[PDB]
This record gives sequence, C-alpha cells and structure tokens, in this order.
Amino acid sequence: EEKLYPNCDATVWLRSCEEEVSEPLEGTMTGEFPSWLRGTLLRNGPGCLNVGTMRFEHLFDSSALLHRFAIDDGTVTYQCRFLRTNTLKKNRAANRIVVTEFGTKSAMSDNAMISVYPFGDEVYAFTEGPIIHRVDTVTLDTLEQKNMTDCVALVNHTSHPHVMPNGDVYNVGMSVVKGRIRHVVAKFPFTEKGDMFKSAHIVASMAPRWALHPAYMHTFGITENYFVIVEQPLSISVYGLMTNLINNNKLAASLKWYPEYETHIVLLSRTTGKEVKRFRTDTLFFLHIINCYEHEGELVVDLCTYKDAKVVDAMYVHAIETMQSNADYAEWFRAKPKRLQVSLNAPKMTRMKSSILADIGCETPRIHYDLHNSKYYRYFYAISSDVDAENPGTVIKVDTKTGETKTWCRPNCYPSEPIFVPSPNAKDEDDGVLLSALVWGGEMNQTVALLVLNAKTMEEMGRATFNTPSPAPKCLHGWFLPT
Ligand SMILES: [Cl-]
Ligand SMILES: [Fe+2]
Repeated sequence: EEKLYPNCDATVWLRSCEEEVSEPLEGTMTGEFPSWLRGTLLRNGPGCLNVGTMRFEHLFDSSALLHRFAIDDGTVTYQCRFLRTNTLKKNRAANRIVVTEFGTKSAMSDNAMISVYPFGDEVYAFTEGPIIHRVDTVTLDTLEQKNMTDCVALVNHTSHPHVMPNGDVYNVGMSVVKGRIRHVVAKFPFTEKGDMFKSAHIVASMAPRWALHPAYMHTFGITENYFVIVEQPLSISVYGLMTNLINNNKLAASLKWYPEYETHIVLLSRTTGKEVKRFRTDTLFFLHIINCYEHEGELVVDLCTYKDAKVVDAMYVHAIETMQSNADYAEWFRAKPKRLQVSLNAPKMTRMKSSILADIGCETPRIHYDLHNSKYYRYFYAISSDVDAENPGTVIKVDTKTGETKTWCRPNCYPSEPIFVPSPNAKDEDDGVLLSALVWGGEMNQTVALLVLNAKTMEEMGRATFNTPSPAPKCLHGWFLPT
C-alpha cells in the first residue's frame, strides 16, 4: 500500500491539455522580476496522451504542446497551443491512433514535441524524424513544415542542433549515401538575405561502427576545430525499424543495447569533414551533452551519463503509473554528470579520463550558451534526476571548477529545464538569471508558473503564477528570445 518514492509524483508526466490557452493569460506576480528582462520564453513538450477513446502508451508519443511566456517590465502572460502536426490531424480525423509511434502501435510520425530552436528569425519545433514545423513566436500558430530529407538528405536527426553566434545552425543525422548509412553533419548557413534551408549542405560525415546498426544519439558536441560524435552502444537496427514500420510494431523495438561494447568519442574535422581522432570510454548511455571544448591541448566533453538505456523503459505510461512499487525505477533514472577528458595528441583509441562533476543526478542541462558553447566554461544548470531525492524537483547549479553546488527547491514543485539569460552589463559567466517553468504535483494539476532565479545565488527573485482551464502538462525543452 506504501510508496517507495513518497516525495516524488511521477504522474506530473501523465496529463492531457483539454483546452488551449490561445489568448494571453495575465499572471499573478510575486517577488521582484528584473525590470530589464524582456522577451519570449517558448517551451515544447508532451501535452496529450488521449486520442479519442484510445491512449498513447509512452510519454514520447504524447502530442506536442507549445507554451509561451511573454515577459515585459515585470509582467508575464501565458499561452499554450498544440503543434498542428500531420500526425495530430490524421489521428483527430480518424478519432484514433492511425500513425505508428515510438511506444504505441497504430490501431513516420511528425510529433515534434521535444524542442524549439532558432533558424535566423524563425523558430522550428523538432523531433528526431525529418519533419520540423515552423512556429509563430507570438501566437504559437503552426506555420510551414520543412522536410530534412528533401533539404539535405537526412532520414533522421537529433532534436538538439547547435546554434552559432553568427546564426549558423549545425545538426547531426543519418543519411543514405550510395546505399550505405552514414552519420552526417548538416550546416544551415545564416544570411539576412538568403534562405538557410535552400543553402543547407553536408559539411562532415562518419561511417557507423556497425553498418546496419548505427548508434542512436540525442545530442552531439562542437568545439573550435571539431564536431564531437559520442557513439554509444545503443543502436537503431535498420532491418528492425523497417520490420516494425511494415508490421505495425512500436518503433522502440528497433533500439538495441550492446553492453559488451564501449563508447567511442569521435572527432570530425570542421576543416576537412572527416574523422581525424577517436577515443574510448566505458559503456554508457546519454541524452544530453552539457558542453565540449578544447583547452591547452586537452579535449573536454561534459555530459549526463547513465549506466544503460533503461530510462527509456521508465517513461512508458504503465511504468510511470506503477513506479511507486518499482524498486529499480530510481536506478533506471540514475544519471550522473561526468567530464570526459583526453589529450588531443593521445594515440587513437586511448581511454579518456572520466570524472564525476557533482555528487547529484542532473538532467536537461543548460549553460551560458551564447558565450560559452564550444569554449571553456565553469557553470552549468540542470534539474535533479534522482527519483529518490529528498526533493526531486531541485534546480541545480554546478561549479565545474570547485564541484560546489547551489540549489533551489520547494515541496510538491517540479521546475523545468532552466534557461540562462545574462544581465545587461554582465561581467561574469553567471551574471544573470535562470528562467524555469513550474508545475506542481498531487491535485495541484492546473497551475503553472514562470520562476526567475538569481544565477549567482540560486535565490528566487520573482514569479508569475497562472491557472490553466484544464490539466497543465509538464514540458521538456525551450528557448528564450530576447526582445
Ligand atoms: Cl523543499
Ligand atoms: Fe533533449
């Protein structure tokens, strides 16, 4: 009758928005918002498990729900609107699940629920299939879609492209070249006058370790001189995926875990586009690389690591529903931030040094991205990933130099991925604020807030709180657009 994880309400993930907030909701302000903070926080995430009388069976299948916090002069409004995807249209028309999903068989999907990223002045919602959807940054209307297979011959891609200071976008994905799978880096070059998608081209590539079992990757790294590919022993079975698509099996069965093999860190030259170096580390699974950089002949790769890929199994609806009696659930979610380090001049297949960055589980990490991505940095921000923590909704700041942590948490409160915004006359790396979207657990399922933390102290500066007309689903990733 009793809970193994009494301080954790996993059912914050199991909500369906029943009514869109199309018109801006006025927010109840507490504390003191920074007056200088002006712009739009966009969020994306799962937002509907229901499809007529049917129900999705995995969280990754849940319908993409966009969120908008408009911030100006200490006032904040809230909106949320479903992304108008092909999958949503087809499922709603049929009033049932007619598209095969990651975790659900139909009775490829374009449910771009993972993230939102800027391509110049435009913003696109992503999943890892090749179709992305443009989003109106004011109204959350779904505008045109783009097909990355048509655009640059990507059959799939990560939902976490890298955005350069000059506006250029890089992303990694799979491409079939002369009947063979290759991992490729696509570049979407920014110019005011041009079209980033029209001028998109492949700038690097890499052969998979196993020709018909290419490695899955959710993120990739970039340094001054290299694209960094972390090739983990979780693979997509080409024939498996084809089979499941034909026979209408959930596509998750396409993933294969091979723990007898190690993880490789592969550097592709930004100059030549070819693999130039490769190193080894332990068998691990990862989703989010924190940052990569070169410093005085050393390569640094910071990422949030698991021992295996069981976190995927943890996010089945049934697994979430029954987690309070699951003795292994916390271990499935057991992530640890690690620094992988090696000399750039070291021989090929040298083992990397692997160090823990902090003695606390971290996920959905962010940094002072605009100034520190691909470069030396000191601080990252994340959310606690320990299911069995005293408070599993902790916002964490890690000082990578010292190992010092600073935290913010409140009872029954579940903050999102924190996004860093620098202060107007910023001197230091952590001279700014964190924006986080809050939901609450238990029966407090129709309240959302924008939290603003002081990045130096991790103290709450201010908060805007909203009530939604229907259940408020928990989001995944976002982006801040300054005015
Ligand atoms: Cl607390
Ligand atoms: Fe992600």
